Formats: sequence, structure tokens, C-alpha cells
Amino acid sequence: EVQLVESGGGLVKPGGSLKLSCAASGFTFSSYAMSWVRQSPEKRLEWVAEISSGGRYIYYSDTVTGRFTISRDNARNILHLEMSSLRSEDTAMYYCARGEVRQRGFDYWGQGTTLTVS
Amino acid sequence: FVLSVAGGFVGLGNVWRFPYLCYKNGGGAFLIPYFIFLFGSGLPVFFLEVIIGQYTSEGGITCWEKICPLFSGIGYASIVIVSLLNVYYIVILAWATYYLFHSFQKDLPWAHCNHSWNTPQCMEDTLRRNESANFTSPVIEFWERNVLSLSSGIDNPGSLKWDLALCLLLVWLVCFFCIWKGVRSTGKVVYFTATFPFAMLLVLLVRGLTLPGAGEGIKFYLYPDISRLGDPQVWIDAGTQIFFSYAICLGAMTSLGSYNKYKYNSYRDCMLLGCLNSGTSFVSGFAIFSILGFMAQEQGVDIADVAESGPGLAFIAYPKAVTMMPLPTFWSILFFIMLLLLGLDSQFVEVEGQITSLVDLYPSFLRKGYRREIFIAILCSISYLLGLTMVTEGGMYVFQLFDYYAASGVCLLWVAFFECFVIAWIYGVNRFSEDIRDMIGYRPGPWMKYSWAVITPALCVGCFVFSLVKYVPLTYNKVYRYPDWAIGLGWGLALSSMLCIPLVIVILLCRTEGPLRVRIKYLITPR
Amino acid sequence: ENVLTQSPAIMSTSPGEKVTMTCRASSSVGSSYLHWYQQKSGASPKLWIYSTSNLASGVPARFSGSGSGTSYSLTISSVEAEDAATYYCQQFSGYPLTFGSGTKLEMK
Ligand SMILES: O=C(O)CC1=NCN=C1
Ligand SMILES: [Cl-]
Ligand code: NA
Ligand code: NA
Repeated sequence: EVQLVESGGGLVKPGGSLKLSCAASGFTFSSYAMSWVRQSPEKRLEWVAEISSGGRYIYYSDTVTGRFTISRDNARNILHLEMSSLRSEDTAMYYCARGEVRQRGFDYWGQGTTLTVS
Repeated sequence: FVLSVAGGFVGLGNVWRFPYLCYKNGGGAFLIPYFIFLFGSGLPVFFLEVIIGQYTSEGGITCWEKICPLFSGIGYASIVIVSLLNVYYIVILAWATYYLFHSFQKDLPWAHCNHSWNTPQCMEDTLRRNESANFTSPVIEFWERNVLSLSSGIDNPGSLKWDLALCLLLVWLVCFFCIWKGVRSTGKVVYFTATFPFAMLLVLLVRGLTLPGAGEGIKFYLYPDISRLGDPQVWIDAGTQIFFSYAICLGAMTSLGSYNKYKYNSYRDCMLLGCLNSGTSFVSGFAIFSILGFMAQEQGVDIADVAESGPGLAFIAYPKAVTMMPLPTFWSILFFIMLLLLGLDSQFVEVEGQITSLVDLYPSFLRKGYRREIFIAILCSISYLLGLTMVTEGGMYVFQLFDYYAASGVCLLWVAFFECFVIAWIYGVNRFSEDIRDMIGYRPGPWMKYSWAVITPALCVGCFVFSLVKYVPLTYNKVYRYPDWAIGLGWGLALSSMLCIPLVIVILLCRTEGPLRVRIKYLITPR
Repeated sequence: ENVLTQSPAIMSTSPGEKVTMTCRASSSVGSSYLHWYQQKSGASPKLWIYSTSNLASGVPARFSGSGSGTSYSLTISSVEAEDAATYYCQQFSGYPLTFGSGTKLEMK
């Protein structure tokens, strides 16, 4: 069964650093292009950063281009997302989303890690 | 993209090559390795070269700098293949022009027997059943005695044949004056140059299928129970027909690679174009083998012996069908203008791909503008002077040597196996499919992945060693065996492309400094 | 970015009534590259319609999509009680992937 499990949620200071951990199981993780999609507290869903099947082709959103770092661990199937210079308008609910086929989209989503910036 | 590529490889390989390659190998038994190579190899290698061209910013030789620079000479092998292909492909267009120019008179030269080139072993086709088998039809004998003026062997070239050299000069002037000195088909692709070929093929199909005795011709076309698949010429002939009709060990598709957008969906386009080409070959096969069934029913001879088991089948059966068609002058004019249109579009695409690859190989070594114009004339002059050795009386022999060895033999199997092997087991099916996911959107399925990994290397090496352990010699028209020196020349033609890859491997290993494992590691990392 | 302006978020649909919502993209999406998502009350979103015409696994046949290029739509034939959710259209073409706004399809 495909189930994406995220962790690392909590409260951090503005300009702080936090590291999320989308642990994945139920599929060949090395053959599926991950993504991170956040959801703002007013429930306006927003894509953050995706990473390709091998981890060579990495894209970010225009808002979080210069300060967000998505990474994978294909050996044990965990998706990560490093954050630094985390400003006030980055508190959200971060989902990891499996989107490999661009015609299929994010066909499997994870739970939420409620990130709060105080 | 599609408009300049749907004429780019739907050309004389479907209306001329696949006919006699099916005829030479028993008709029904040719289609089994044809479809095996088409589904396990041909559309995988089609998508493979298209994506190799599209992913790299360039194409041709230097597309193997962003994909495994150690095997950089698959582009050089492609250059040698497309050069030899340009030579013998344009002499096919020379024969088509010679047929067109002799069609303008009201009585066609291949219609009746009382002509100056006809031996006393000639009767008309409607008289061969009445007279009771060492007799020649007017179409075959017109071909071999006026078009070819065919000699007694490759060791007797006779004389350089007049007016075929002028027809070859005519098609080369058309090619030189409509590739870089002018423009290609731009606004004429709509409603002509792309649907008039298919309308003419449909007309030939509905003529040949309605001919009497065409059912036994279709039976010869679609029954594998002759020329059994234990002799390897069928497998290698079908594999090279796939890799020839797709121009897919040629560098042309990699050249029309980089002229695509990076995030361009080019999988459905490639399957649509490949299925269109296979349907064109298969439907033209129905047409020409229905005509050959009519010819065998009319002459009273067997279907496998009614015409040339060699590159005259589109120049015998199709002119014969034109003869048994109302107003044959008009339809011969349209049919050989059609052959000229297919061959000219495919030759424009191949010479444009060769020139694009050669200027990506040497940017600013030959200056664009002044010295770009000189290079097209130099290439056309060189390929014309090496095309005049197929114009002579022993010119079909050299042409069949080229057609079996130069750009459609073990060279194509070698380049296809090495492309699939390089991608799959050096670049990685996983990493290459990640690149494909970035561009197309989706990772290619187990068909493409297992075809580049296992199926197309297994097919290419299996047919390559099958045509060597059970070796058969090259024979022309099932009667003329080739000499040892002609087989050596054809193998030199094949080895001029196959030995582009080990030559650049030893060149890149000699020119780089360090131990051998570190050298190979540095040379297979993409740049 | 590709700004995807969507239908007004709060709309009240009676059960068993044919309603629909739109999705206007600022740029041109290839119409095999735009997907619709459904997020329930406080749960995670899930893929609902992919390539603006198809249906994902578990999606009822009452849902359908149309439109191409710029204007895209989601059409519901008859709304049942399991439809109180928020819908996001999402282009997938441009490398800054953008979801649409909310459409909180609620009840009366
Ligand atoms: O098959 C054809 O006639 C078109 C072509 N093949 C290779 N180069 C051109
Ligand atoms: Cl073919
Ligand atoms: Na063509
Ligand atoms: Na062809």
C-alpha cells in the first residue's frame, strides 16, 4: 500500500532552520519524482519544490528558490526538504506529493506537518 | 516538426526498398522479422535517437558529449552511413528521373516489345501464356537493357552510361539548389508533397489489388511457408529495413532532435510517425505484391521468379502496373514525380542532417556564409563523382553492394546495438528515463526500458552473429554471385562505419592521460 | 509564474443539483498537463481529475472536466452528501507548478 508519512513539523523562529522527512513506502521510491506542496493556513494550496526520479533534476517555486533544499534518500526511501532563512510567510502545512507522470500529477499525497513561524 | 519528418523517413525505403527486400526473402517470411524488429527495436531506437537529439542542446556527433563521451563516434559512424546512403539514394532518384523522362512519349518504352534494346527472347506479357522459361518481359528487359544496360558482372563496368549521368546531375543540381542555396518544402507541404504521395500509393493499391491474379500475390506476401527462418538473410534484411526506413542509425533523427523544444511531448509523435511509416511500407507491399501476382498470372511463371530479386522491383512491377492502367503516360508521369518527391524530401532531410552534424562537429572551422556555400557544393560534387560508379553498365552491381553493405547492413545493427548498449548500460535506463520524465513528462514504460536494455541488443547481436556463423554470400537477382574482391569492398564499406566506434575509443583512450580505469571513468561521465 | 484564477470559493450546492466550477489560467496549459484536486474537511488533498478530462482511482463518474488551453472546468452531474470539499485545479506544465485557489463546495 502506497502511504507517504511526513515528520519534522513544529514551531520555529523566523529565519530559523527546520528539516522535514517524508518517509515513503509502498512503491519503488527511486523511480518516482517526489514533490513538496505546502498549504497556507487560509487553505490556499501551493507547490514548493519537486525532485526528479534520480535526484539530478531539482525544481523550486519562485518564492522559495534561493533558500529551500529538497533532497532524497533512495536507499531507505525518505524524502527531505531543508529550509533556511525561514521567514514569517512560510508557515503552512507541508505535504509531500508523488508526481512522476506530468499527465497524471500528484496522484498520491502524504499527511501534514503543521509548520508554525512565530 | 512532424511535417518535415513525415516526409523525412517516409520515402523510397517504403515504396522501393521494403518491396524488393520482401521479394528477395520469400514474401511472407520477411514480415515476421520485420515486425519483430519493428516492435522490439525500431520504435524503441526511433524514440531513443529522437530523445538523444532533443535532450542534448546539439545533435549528431557531439550529442555523445552530453551522453557518454567515450562512445563519441556513433556520430561518426552515422556520418559515414549517411554519406554512403546519400550516394546510393540519389542514384535511385537518378533511375526514377530516367524513367520519368522516357515516360513523356505516348507509347511507353516498357509497354511493348518491338524496341531497339529488346533481345529476340522477348514477347509481350499477353502472349507469354499462349506460347507454351528463358523469355523476358518487356518491363524487366527494358529495365536491364535500357535503364541499367546491365553488364555481365561488377568486374566489367563497360562504359559510363550516357543520360543516367545527366539524370544524376539533374537530381544533384536539384538537391544542391534546394537545401542551402534556397529553401526546402515550406508552403507546398499542405495539399501536395505529403498527400499526393499517399493518394498515388492508394491509386496504385486499388489498381494492383483489382488486377487478375493478385490474390496469389497477396498470398505470397503474407504466407511465411517459404524461405524459412533458419537462413539469416531474412533477419538481417528485415532489421536493416527497419533501421533504414526509420533513418535510425543515421544521425538524421538526432539532427532533427535538437531542433525541438526541450519540454516537448515527442513520444506520441514518434509512435504516430513510426506507425505511419510501417503502414506505408505494408500497404505499398500489398500494392506491389498484388502487381507481382498479376505479372506471374499473366506470364505463367512463379511469383518468386517473375521480376528482379533485387533493386529493380519498384522499377519493374510499378511501371508494369502503370502499363495496365488507363492513360499510362499520365500515371507514369505522376508515379515517377511521386518517386522523385519522396526521394527528394528524404534526401533533403538526410543531406541537411549530415550538413548540420558536420557544422556542429566543426563550428567556425568552415565559415558560415562564404565557406558554408562551398561545402555543400563540395559534398554534392564528391557524392556525385562517387555516384557515377553506379551509373555505369555494371552499376546495379555496385549499387546492390552499397545497398546491402554500405548503409543498410551490419553497420546499422552495429550502431543500433551500440546506441542501446551505451544508453542502457552506461548512461542507465533509470537515468535516461529520468531525463525523459523531465522532457516528455513520463518515464517510458517497460517496453522502451527493456527494449533498450535487453531486446534491441539481443536482437542486434543475435542477428549479427547469426549472419556470421551461418554465413551466406551477397547475390544479385539470385543468379549473380559476387566476386571475392566485391565482397571485400562491401565489407570495407560496412567496416568504414562499424570501425568508427573502436577507432574513437582507442583515440580517446590514447589522447587522455592516466590509468585505464580512471580514463574510462572520465570518458563515460557525461558533460 | 502561471497564475490560475479560479471560481469563487464559497458556493452552496443543494444535493442532487448539477453544478460546475471553472479554472482560468493566465498562460496556456497543454490540456494534458492540468489536473484537478479534491481536499476534504481538514484532510490531505488527493488527485481527482488528471489531464482535465480523466478520473483518478475512487473518483465517481459524476465528475467530469472540459476546456483546453486557457479556460478549464470541472462538472458534477449530481452532487451527493460526500461532496462537501475544496477543489483545486493545478497546471503541471511550467516548472513553477501552481495550484489554483480554493472552491469550498459546501451545502445548504
Ligand atoms: O526510407 C526512406 O526512403 C527515407 C530514408 N531512410 C533513410 N534515409 C532516408
Ligand atoms: Cl518499413
Ligand atoms: Na517523403
Ligand atoms: Na521509409
